Amino acid sequence: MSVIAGVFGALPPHRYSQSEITDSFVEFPGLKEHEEIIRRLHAAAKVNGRHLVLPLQQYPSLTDFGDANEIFIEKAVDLGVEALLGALDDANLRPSDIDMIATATVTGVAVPSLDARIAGRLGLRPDVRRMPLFGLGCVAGAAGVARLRDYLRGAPDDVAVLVSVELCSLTYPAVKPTVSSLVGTALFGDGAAAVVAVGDRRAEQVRAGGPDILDSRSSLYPDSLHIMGWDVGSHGLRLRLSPDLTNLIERYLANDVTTFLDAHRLTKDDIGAWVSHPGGPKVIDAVATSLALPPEALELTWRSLGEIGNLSSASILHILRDTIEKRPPSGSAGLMLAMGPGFCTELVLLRWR
Amino acid sequence: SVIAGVFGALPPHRYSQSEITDSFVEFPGLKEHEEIIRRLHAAAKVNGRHLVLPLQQYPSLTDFGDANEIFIEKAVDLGVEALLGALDDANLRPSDIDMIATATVTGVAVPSLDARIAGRLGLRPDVRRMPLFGLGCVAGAAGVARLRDYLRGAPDDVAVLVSVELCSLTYPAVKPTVSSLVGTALFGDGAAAVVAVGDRRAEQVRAGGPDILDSRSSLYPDSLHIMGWDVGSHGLRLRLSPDLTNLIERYLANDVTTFLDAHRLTKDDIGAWVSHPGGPKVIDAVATSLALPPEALELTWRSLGEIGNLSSASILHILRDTIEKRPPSGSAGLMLAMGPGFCTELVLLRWR
Ligand SMILES: CC(C)(COP(=O)(O)OP(=O)(O)OC[C@H]1O[C@@H](n2cnc3c(N)ncnc32)[C@H](O)[C@@H]1OP(=O)(O)O)[C@@H](O)C(=O)NCCC(=O)NCCS
Ligand SMILES: CCCCCCCCCCCCCCCC(=O)O
Ligand SMILES: CCCCCCCCCCCCCCCC(=O)O
Repeated sequence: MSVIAGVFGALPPHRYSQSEITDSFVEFPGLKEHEEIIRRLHAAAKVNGRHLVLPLQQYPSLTDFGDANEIFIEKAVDLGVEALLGALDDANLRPSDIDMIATATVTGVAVPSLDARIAGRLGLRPDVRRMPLFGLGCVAGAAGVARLRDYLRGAPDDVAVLVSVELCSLTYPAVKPTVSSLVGTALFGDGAAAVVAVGDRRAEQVRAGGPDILDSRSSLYPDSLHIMGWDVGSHGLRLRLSPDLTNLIERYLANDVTTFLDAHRLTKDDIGAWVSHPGGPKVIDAVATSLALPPEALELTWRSLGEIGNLSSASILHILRDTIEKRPPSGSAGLMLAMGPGFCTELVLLRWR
Repeated sequence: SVIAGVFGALPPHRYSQSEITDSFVEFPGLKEHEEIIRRLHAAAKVNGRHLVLPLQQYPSLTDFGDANEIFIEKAVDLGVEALLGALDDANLRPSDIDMIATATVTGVAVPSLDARIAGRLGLRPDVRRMPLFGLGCVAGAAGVARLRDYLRGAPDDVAVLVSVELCSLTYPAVKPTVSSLVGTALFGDGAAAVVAVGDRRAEQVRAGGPDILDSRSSLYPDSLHIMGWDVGSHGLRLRLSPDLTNLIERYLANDVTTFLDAHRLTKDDIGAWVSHPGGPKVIDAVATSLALPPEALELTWRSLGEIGNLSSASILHILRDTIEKRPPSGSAGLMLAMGPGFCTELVLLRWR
C-alpha cells in the first residue's frame, strides 16, 4: 500500500541510431543474405535508437555463451549499481538504509545473483533481504513493484529497492537469422532501472514524493507457456516469440483491467496516467485497441520505445520515470501495465502525489 | 505466520552410493581418476541418492541443451508432487494459494517453474509469483523467510515455497577437477514444499506446524568466490572453494549470536537445529563454531546419508523430519542454511 521515493534509469554509453545498427548488422557474418527482411523488421520496429553495452562492431566476435554471460555479470552489476545509486539520491536515501533488495533480469545467469553483487558493491547492510527474481522477463518491471508493496505492506518503517537490468544484446551467441530471433534484433536494447520505495510511516519521515503503490493483480493465461520465453542451450539464451501473442492480449486484457479497476470502484477512464510496457508496435496498438484508449494515453511508451528500444523489464520503469517527470495532477490514479513470459500480465494501481 | 504443511518429493530411481561410484569410474574419460573419485565418494558420508534419470543414461548427457530441457519437464513433475503433498498436509487446495515462490539453481527456465506449476495444478490466475534463482543452498531457509515477509503484510493469505533441485542434470558441466568431483560425491536430486498461512488464517485452517518468528540474512564481505556457478557452453559448472569451512568457523557464531541476542536467546534455548547438510566438513564446522552436541545435528547427518545434498531442498526434508519427531510445545527451532554470496540465513521457529 506504500510509496515510491525514487525512480532512476541507466543506459550504456554506446548509443547508436537504428539505421546505424541496421546498416552494420546486415554486414555481419551469416547475415548479408537476409538483409531484406532485417531492414524491413528494423524499420517496422518503430525504434530510432538503442544503447548497447558493447561497441557495435564487437558483436561478430561474441559467439561464445561463456564470454557473453561473463561480460553480462561484469556489465550488469555496473549498470545496476549506477541505477540504484541514482534512485537512492533521488530519494534522499543511502545504501545502508535498504532493508530489502529485489533484482530482475531475464538476460544472463548469475550465481551468486546480481543483488548479492550490487549489495557488496554499494555496501548495503549484511542483513539486507535478497529477492533474486529471474524468469519473470518483460513483466518484472510491474511485478517487482508489486512485490515491493507486498513487502512494505508488512513493514511500514522499511525501505525496499527493485533493480532491473536487461542486457539483451549479450544474448547474441544464441542469435541466428531465423524470423523470431531477427524480430528480436529489431526491438531489444540494453538498459537498467531502479525503484526505491518506502513504508507508510517512513513516507512522512523521508518526504517520499513519488506515487503511492495501492494494489496489484497478476493474471496468468492457461495453455500459453509457449507464447514467450527462452529455449536455453549451449549457444545460450535463444528467444521464443510466437506471432499469436497479440491475439491473446485482444481477447483477455480488457477483462483483466476491468475486473481489477472494478474492485476499486473505478473504471479505465478514471485512470489519469497509463504506464505500459513497450513490447512492440503490434503489442502497444493491441492494448490501445482492446482498452479503447485515445492515442495520447500511451504516448510516453511509444516515445520510450522510439528513443531506447525495448529494454525488457526496465522499460516500464523508464516510462514510469518519464511520467513522474510529467507530473500528473495530485490524487489522480495511474496504472502500470506489463506483460511477458507465462504468458502473464501485471497491473499495478498508482496514486500520484 | 505459521507453517501448515511440509512435504518432500524424490525421484523413484534410488541408488546406493556404491552403485553410483562403480558405474561412474567407467564413464567416458574418468577411468584415469578412479582413485581420487573413489576416495571422494567414500568420504562424502552419503550412502545413497535419488537420480532423476537412469544411471546408464548419464554418459549420454553431454549437451547442456539436452540436460536443461529434461530439467524443465522433470522439475515441474517433482515440484507438483511436493506442493500436492504439502497441500494435503495442510488440508488445503491449489485454489487457496495466494503466492507461490520457487527456488532452484540447477536449471534455467523462462517462463519459470512457478508458471508451469500453477498451470499443472490450476492455481488461481491471480496467484502472486516469486521465482527465486541463484540463492543456491540457502534458498530452503531464505524461502521460508520470504513467505513470512509476504504473510506479515497479508495475514489472511496462503503462501507456498516449492524447491526443486535436480543436481545430477548438471552433468554436462563436470570434469575431473577436485571441485566438480566433490560435487559428484555429494549431490542428489529431489524436491520439497512448504505451505504457510498468515496469523489470521492460522486458526480457521488449524495450521499444525511451527510459527515463523523471525529471520536474518548475512551477506559476508568480499566472498563471491566461495560458492557459485561457472556458466558457459557446457552448462552450470560447480565453483566450490576450499576456504568455505574456515569462513564458517570464523563468522558463523557471530551471525547466530547476533540474531539470538535480538530475541535475548542463547544457543541452549534452541530445542531443534534445522541445518543444511553441505557435507561432513561443513557440518563439522557448524557444530564446532556453535559448540553443539552430536545429538543436535543428527537429523541432518541422517538426511545427508539417506538422500545426499539436495541444494535448497535438503533443509526442507530435514524440517519435515524434525516436525515428525515433534519437539516440545513452545520450544525454539533454528533453520540454518548457507549459499552463494557468500551468505548465511537463519530462521527462528517456535514449535507446537
Ligand atoms: C517485430 C515487429 C515490430 C515487426 O512487425 P512487422 O514488420 O509489421 O511485420 P508483421 O507483424 O505484420 O508480420 C509479417 C511477417 O512477420 C512475421 N512475424 C512477426 N513477428 C513474428 C514472430 N514474433 N515470430 C515469427 N514470425 C513473426 C509474420 O509471421 C509474417 O510472416 P509472413 O509475411 O511470411 O506471413 C512486430 O511484429 C511486433 O511488434 N511484434 C511484437 C513483439 C513482441 O511480441 N514483444 C513481446 C514483449 S511483451
Ligand atoms: C546486432 C547487435 C544488437 C543485437 C540486439 C538484440 C540481441 C538480442 C535478441 C534477442 C533479445 C531477447 C530479449 C528477451 C526478453 C524477454 O524474453 O522477456
Ligand atoms: C553418475 C552421476 C550421478 C550424479 C552426479 C551429480 C553431480 C552434480 C555436481 C554439481 C552439483 C551442484 C550443486 C550446486 C548448488 C549451489 O549452487 O549451491
